[PDB]
Amino acid sequence: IQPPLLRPLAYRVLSRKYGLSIKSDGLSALAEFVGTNIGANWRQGPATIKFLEQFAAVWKQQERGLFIDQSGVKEVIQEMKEREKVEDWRDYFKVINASQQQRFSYNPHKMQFIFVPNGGIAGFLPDIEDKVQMFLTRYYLTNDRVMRNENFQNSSSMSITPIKNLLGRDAQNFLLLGLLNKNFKGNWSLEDPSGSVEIDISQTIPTQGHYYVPGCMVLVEGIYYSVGNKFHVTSMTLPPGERREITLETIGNLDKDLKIRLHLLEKELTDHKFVILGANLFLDDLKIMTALSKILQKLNDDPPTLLIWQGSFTSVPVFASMSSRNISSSTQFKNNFDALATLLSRFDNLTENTTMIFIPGPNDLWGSMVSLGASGTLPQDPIPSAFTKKINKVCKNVVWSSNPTRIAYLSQEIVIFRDDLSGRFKRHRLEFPFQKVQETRKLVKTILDQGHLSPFLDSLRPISWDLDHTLTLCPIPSTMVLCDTTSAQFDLTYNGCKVINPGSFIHNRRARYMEYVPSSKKTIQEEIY
Amino acid sequence: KIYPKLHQMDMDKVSRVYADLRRESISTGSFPITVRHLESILRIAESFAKMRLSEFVSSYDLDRAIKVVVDSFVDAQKVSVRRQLRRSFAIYTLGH
Amino acid sequence: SVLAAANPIYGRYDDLKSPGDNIDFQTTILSRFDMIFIVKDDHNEERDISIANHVINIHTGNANAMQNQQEENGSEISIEKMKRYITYCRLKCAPRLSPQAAEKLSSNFVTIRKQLLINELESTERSSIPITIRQLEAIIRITESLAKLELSPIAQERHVDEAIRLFQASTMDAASQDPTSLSEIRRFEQELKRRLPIGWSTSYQTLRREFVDTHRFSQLALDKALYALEKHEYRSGV
Amino acid sequence: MDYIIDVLYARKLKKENIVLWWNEKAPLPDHGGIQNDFDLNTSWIMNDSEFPKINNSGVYDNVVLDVGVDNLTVNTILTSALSNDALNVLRGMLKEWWDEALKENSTADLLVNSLASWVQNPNAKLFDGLLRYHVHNLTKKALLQLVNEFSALGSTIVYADRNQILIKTNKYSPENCYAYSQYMMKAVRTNPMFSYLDLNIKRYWDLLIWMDKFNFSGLACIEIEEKENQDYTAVSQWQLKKFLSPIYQPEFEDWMMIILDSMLKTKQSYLKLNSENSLNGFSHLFSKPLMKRVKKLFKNQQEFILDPQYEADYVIPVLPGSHLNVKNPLLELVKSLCHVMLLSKSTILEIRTLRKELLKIFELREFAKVAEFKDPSLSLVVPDFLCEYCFFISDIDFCKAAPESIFSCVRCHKAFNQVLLQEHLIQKLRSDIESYLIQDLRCSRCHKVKRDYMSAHCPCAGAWEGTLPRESIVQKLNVFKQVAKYYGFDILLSCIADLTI
Amino acid sequence: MYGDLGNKLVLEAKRTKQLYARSNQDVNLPMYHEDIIRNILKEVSNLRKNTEYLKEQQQLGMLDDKVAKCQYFVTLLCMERNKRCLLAYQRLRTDILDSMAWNNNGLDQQDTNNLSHQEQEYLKEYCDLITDLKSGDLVDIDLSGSLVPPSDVFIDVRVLKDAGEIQTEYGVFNLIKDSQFFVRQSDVERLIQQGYLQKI
Ligand SMILES: [Zn+2]
Ligand SMILES: [Zn+2]
Repeated sequence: IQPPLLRPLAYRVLSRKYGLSIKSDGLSALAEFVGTNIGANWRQGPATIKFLEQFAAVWKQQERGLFIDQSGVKEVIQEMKEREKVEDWRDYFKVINASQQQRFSYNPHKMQFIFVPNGGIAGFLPDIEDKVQMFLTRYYLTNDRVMRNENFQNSSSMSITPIKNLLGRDAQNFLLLGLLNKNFKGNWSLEDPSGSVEIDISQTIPTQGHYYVPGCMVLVEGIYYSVGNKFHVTSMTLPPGERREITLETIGNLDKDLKIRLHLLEKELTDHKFVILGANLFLDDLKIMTALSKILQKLNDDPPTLLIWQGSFTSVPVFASMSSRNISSSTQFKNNFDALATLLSRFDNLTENTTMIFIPGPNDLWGSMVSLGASGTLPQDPIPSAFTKKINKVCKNVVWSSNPTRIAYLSQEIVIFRDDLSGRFKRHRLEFPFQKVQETRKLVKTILDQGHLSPFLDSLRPISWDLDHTLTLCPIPSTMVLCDTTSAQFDLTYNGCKVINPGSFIHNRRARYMEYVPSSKKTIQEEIY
Repeated sequence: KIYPKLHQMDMDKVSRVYADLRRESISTGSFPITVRHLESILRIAESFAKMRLSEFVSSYDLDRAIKVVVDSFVDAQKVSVRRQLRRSFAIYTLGH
Repeated sequence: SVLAAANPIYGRYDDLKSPGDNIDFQTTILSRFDMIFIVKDDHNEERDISIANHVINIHTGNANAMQNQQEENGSEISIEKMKRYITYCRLKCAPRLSPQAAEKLSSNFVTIRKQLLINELESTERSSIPITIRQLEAIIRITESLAKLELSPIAQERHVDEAIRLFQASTMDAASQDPTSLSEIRRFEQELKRRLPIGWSTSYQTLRREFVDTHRFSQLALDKALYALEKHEYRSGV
Repeated sequence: MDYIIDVLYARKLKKENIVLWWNEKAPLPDHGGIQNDFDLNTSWIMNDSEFPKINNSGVYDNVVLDVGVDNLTVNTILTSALSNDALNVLRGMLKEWWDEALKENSTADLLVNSLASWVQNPNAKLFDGLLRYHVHNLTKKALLQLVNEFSALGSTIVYADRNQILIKTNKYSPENCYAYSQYMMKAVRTNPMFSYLDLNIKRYWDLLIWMDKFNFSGLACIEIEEKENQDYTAVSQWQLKKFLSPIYQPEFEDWMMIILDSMLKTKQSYLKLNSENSLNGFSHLFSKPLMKRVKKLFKNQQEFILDPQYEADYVIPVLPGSHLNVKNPLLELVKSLCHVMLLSKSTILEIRTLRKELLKIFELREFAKVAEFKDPSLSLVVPDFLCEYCFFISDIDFCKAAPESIFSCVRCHKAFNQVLLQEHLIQKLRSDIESYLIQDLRCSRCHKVKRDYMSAHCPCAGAWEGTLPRESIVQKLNVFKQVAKYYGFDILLSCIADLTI
Repeated sequence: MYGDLGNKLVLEAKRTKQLYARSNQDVNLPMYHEDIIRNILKEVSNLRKNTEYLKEQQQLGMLDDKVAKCQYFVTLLCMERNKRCLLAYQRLRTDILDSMAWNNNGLDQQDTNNLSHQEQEYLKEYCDLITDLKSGDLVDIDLSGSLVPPSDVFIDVRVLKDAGEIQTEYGVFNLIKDSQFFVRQSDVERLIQQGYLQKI
C-alpha cells in the first residue's frame, strides 16, 4: 500500500540510521505492513525504528529489503509486540542422555576448549582422533586438576617431572603423574603423553583413602634407577580431586545471580522426592511384580519428582535364539516392557506430573547381545524405541535414557549411572608389598578425586571415544547417583559433593527404594516386604 | 612445421601399462621400470606422431608406440620370464 | 645449504643391503653434513597409476594448463614472489627462532636423545661404524633443524620438529636397522617363525612359559624378536 | 534337547575331578567367579565364526560338485580325537555318542546331531565361547586338510563352501572317468583316519561356468554318468541376471544358452580331435553371432531409448547387491557377458578381441576403467546360521540369496523365522560396531600395532593408519535399510532407528 | 626480568601497532596474547606473595626497614612497572577497538576469537555509546561521517556486484552488474560502505 510515499520515510528510518540497503521488494513489504496499520502511518516511524533495532540485534545482515526474510523479521516483531502488550521448575531438571551433554576438551590456551558431541548415524561412530583424545583428555583433565591442587598445596607444591625427563638421571627423585597399566614386559607401567615408565610396585605405600586399579592416574614420588629402568616409587597417591565450586571458580563463569536465584527457589521448593527403586529390577518374577505394585501404590500417595528405573529389567539375559522356542526372547523382553505401564497409569496420582527414568543393564538387550550376562561398552545402549512403544503412550512420564544419564538441575547437578564398579574395584584392588563403610568411603574418594566416572582401561570395558567427555567427571556434580548391586547401599558426601548408592532393589528379602529431598540434602530408604 | 600434440590421449591405457610394468622388475632377468621409462613411452608416441607427420597425435599411432616400447621391454627380459611376460602383455599386444 | 645428489649404490637405494655397501660416501661425511634422506621403491601400482595420470596431465598441454592454473591460484602463487617472500622471511628468520621452543624443547630434546639411546639399543654389536656417529649428527641435527624450520613461517617450531626428527630417525633406521640392513632382521624373524606354527605353543602362553615368562629373553632378545616380527606380522580400510 | 545335552555333560563332568560350569541364571559359561570379564579375546572368540570360502571362477572341461559333506562339525571333533581337559571330556562324550549314534535308537542320533548346535547355541547353557571358537577353528583345519588331500589328486578345487565342495578334474577324460572318479574318491576318502564325511559323489558338471553360488551353468548332474547323454538342463540362478532390466534379462539368458551350446559343441569337437582349446575354438565360433547381435541390439537401443513405454522396462531393478551406475544398461549387459566369459583363461585374448569389437560398436577406449565391470555383490551374511529342525550349519547370505532361500534352508523344508533372522543380522552388525570401537591402530611406516595407550603418533616416523573405518560400515547400514524396505524386519527397523540416533 | 616478560609483551604490542599503522586500511585485530598476560598474572600474584613474605618477613626478623622496607619498595617498583606495561598494552588494544568500531559499525577482524570477552562487551557497549551519540541530538550529521571533504554530489558509479534493486530516498536504483549511475553522493557513499559500488 503506497510504496513510494514510504520510500523516503523508510530511507530515513533505515539507511540514514545504519547505512542499510533496502530492496524495492522489502519496501513493498513495509507498504503492506502500513496497510495492515489501519490508522495513518505516523507512529510507524517509531515502530519501524524498533523494527530496525530488532533486525540489527538479531539478523546482523545487509539487504534488509527482502520481504522473505524481512517477512520473518516482521513476524518476530509482531511476536515481540504481542509480548509487549501482555506485559520456573519444569524448564530445569531436564533429562539428558549420554550423548546430549556438550563435549568438552582440554586446551592449555583455553582451560576447557568447547567441543560438540556426536544424533547422527554417521556422527555417533567415534574416530581415530577420538581414540587418541579420550586417553589424552583423561590425562589432560588429570594434569590440570593436579596442577591446581598442587598450587593449593604449597605458589605450588612439588611438580610432576616429564616421563622423558626422568630417565636422564638415575638416582634422582621425582614427582610423576600418569596412567597405570600393565606393561607387555610384565611390569606395571605408568604412561603419559610424553611416554611410559614401568613402576616398581615394591617399596610403594598406597594412599589408604583411595582405591587403586589399573587404568588410573596417580601422583607418585620415588627414584627411577635408570640402570634398572623401573621407577622405584616410594609413596603413591591418587591425584587429588577438586570441588565443583572450586573447579568452576578456577575455570571462571560458564554455563552467579542466576545460580543463587535458582538456589533460593530450590530452598523454597519442598518435598521434591527423588525415588530410586534399586539395582536389577526384574519384570519376570510375579513376587517381584507384586512388590513393585505395592511400591507403586506407596508412591501414589506422593508422586516423586524423580523416579529411576535400573538396569537388567529382565531377570535373565535376552538375546538372539536360533533355537527359537516358537517365541523370541526379544518378544518376552518387549512384553515385559509393555507390562506394568497400565499399573503405572492405573494409579491416578502416579504418572501425573511425574517422570520415570530408565537405565539400561547387562541383562537388557543391546547390552546382552554384546554380552549376555556382562555389560558391553561403558556408555550402555538404551533399549530400542520399538520396545518403548505403548508404554510411552500409556505412561507419558517414562523416559528412556542411556546408563550415563544426567539431570541438569537448577540449583545442583545429578549424574545417574548403574554398574557394579565396586566388584570391579575389589577384583582389581592392587596389593603393595612395600569395614564396608570404610571401603565405600575409599571408593567415593577414588571416584571423586580421580576425576573419571569409571577410571578403567578401555580394553577392560569399551568406552565411547567421542563420548569420553561424559565418562570423565568434568562437572563433578553436587549429587551423583551410582547404583551398585554388589556394593553396600549408602549415601555419602565428599569434597562438597554428595554420593548416593541406591544398591539392589531388594537387599536380602525386602523391597526398598530411596527417597531424597534436594532441599533437605538427605536420603531416606523405606522397606517393603 | 610438424608438431603433433597429445590433445587426445588414453590415460588409463598407459596406467594399466605401467601397472603391468610393475611387479616384473622383481624378475632377475628384468631391469627396474621407472617414471622416466613412462616419459620415454610418451616421447616415443610423440616420435611416432611426428613420423605420421600429422600436426595432431593419433591415439592408435600412440598405441603402436606403446607396442614398440613394450616389445623392447619384453626383449630386454630373460627368455624364461620373457614368454610369461609376453603372454601377460598379449592383452596389450593385439591392440598394437 | 648443499643439496646432495647420490644414487647410493648400483643406482637404486638398496635399502635391503648393508649401509656400508649402500652408502658409498663415508659415514663421517654423512654426519658432518648432518642430513640423511632416502628415496625407495614406491611400488603401489594404484599409486603408480595415479602418478602416471599426473605425469601425463602435466605432459599434455591441454591438461598441463589446468593443473598449472589450479596450482597458481591457490598454491604455486607466482614462484618468483615466493622467492621474494622467502628472502623477506629469512630476514624474518634471524630476529627470533625459539620463543615458543624453550619450554617444550627442554623436554623433547632430551627425549630425542633418549630415542637415540634406544636406537643404539636396537643396534647392539655397534652395528659397525656407520651407526655410531649417527646419534651425534642427530643431536646436532635437532639444534640446526629447529632453526632450519625457523619456527615454521611463524612460531611453530617444536610441534613439527618432533615429527621431522621422527622422520629422520626412521630414515636412518631403514639403513641403521642392521649393518644387509632389513634383510638380516628379516632372516631373524624367519628363523623365529620356523618354530611358531609347528611348535612354540600359541597365544602368548608360550611367551609366558619359556625362559621363565621370557623375562631374561624379554628385555633384549624378545624385543629384537618382535621388532623383526612386526613388519611381516577399524580406522582406514572399510 | 540341548538342555538334555547340558544335564548329560554335567553328569559326565561330575564323574571327573573337575566340576561343571553350568549356570542357569546366566546362559554364558560360568568359569571361575567373574563369568563377565570383557577383553579383546572375549569378543575374538564369539566373532569371526564364519566358514571361510574358497572360490576360483572359471570354466573347466570336467567339473564335479562332489559329495557335499554335511554336519562337518561333529565329524571334525570326532576326527580330532583321531582347555585340553574339557576338550578330552567332550571328545570322550562324543565318541560315546557316536557309538550310540550307530545301530541304536533314533534319540541317540538326534542328540548327536544337536550336540553341534549346543556347542554353538548361546541359549543352551554349558555353552563356551572358547568351545565354539575352537570348534570353528577345528573345522577350518578340517577344510584345510581336505584341500590338501584334494591337492594330491590331479584335480583343482575351484570352489569351497564347507557344505558342498567343488572340484574339477584337469584331464579331458570321457564317461569312464566318472566311474574312475568314483573309484579315486573312494581311494581318497579311505586314506585318512576319518569315517564321518559324506560319501556318494554327486552333481557332476560336464560343463560349469562358475561365477559364485548363484551364477553358474552346471550340466548333467548326478546320473548314470554318460557325459551329457541324459543332459540335465543347466541350473542357473543368476543373481546378477535377476539384477538386470526385466527386458534385457531374457536376451542375456538366451545368449548364455547360445554360448553354452557353442562351447558344448566345441567340446565334443575337441574330444573327437583328442579321441582349454575347446573354449578357444568356441570363442572364434561365437564371435561373429555375438558381434552381429551386439550392434543390432545397440542399433535398436538407439531408437529404443527415450521411449516412456520402453524406459519403464529398461530401468534396472533396484537390488541390494549392486550400486553401479546405469551406464546404458545394454552396455551393462555386454559388460556382464564379458565378465562371465573372462573365466576361461585361454580365451581371454579372444575376449579382448570381442571387447575391442564392441568398443568399435559403441565408441569407447580400447582399455577403460569405465569399460571395466566391477560388479558389486554387497553380500550380507550371518556366520554359521542353523535351522533347528534340520540342525544344518551354513552361512546365510541375505542379499545374494533368493527371497525364499533365506526363508527356507536347502536341507530341510523348514523355513527360518523372521525374528531370528533379524536378531542374527543385527547381532553381526552391532558386533562389528563394537569391534570398530575396540580396534588397535597400525602404523604407517613401521606398521607396528598400538601397544601404547598414550601414543599421539607412532614412535615410528609414520602415523597410525588403521584398518576398517566407519564409512563403509555406514554404507552397509544403508544396505541394511534397503533390505528393510525389501523385507519388513521390524526388529531390523528398530535397530536402524536406534543407530540413526 | 619480571618486566622483561612485560617487555616482550610490549614489544609484541608495538609490533602490532606498527603493523596496523603502516597500512592506512583496517588491520584485523591480532589474536589476544593471553598467554603472556596470564604469565604476568602469575608473576604478579607471586610478586604479591613475595610482598606478603616481606611483611611476614619483618614480623619475624627482616625488621631492618632500611633493608626490608627498601626491598618491599623495590618490589613495589617492579609490580608498578608490570602494571604500567599492561595498562599500555590494554590501552593500545582499546584504541584499535575504537578504530575498528568507527570504521565498521560506525561506517556500517569481524571474528571475536582474537579478542577476549571483557573487551568484547567493552567494544559492543562502545558501539552502543556511539549510536547513542548518533541518537537524539546531532542526528542531523553522521557521527561517523566521512572525514574527506565532499568534492561533488553527483557522480557516475558503476555497479561492482549485481545485487538487484536497492531503494534510495526518491529514485529507484537497480544494482545491475557493472552499470553506470550518475546520482547524488549520499547513496553512492553508503553503497561504497557496503562496497557494492566502485570506481567512484
Ligand atoms: Zn532346516
Ligand atoms: Zn611406526
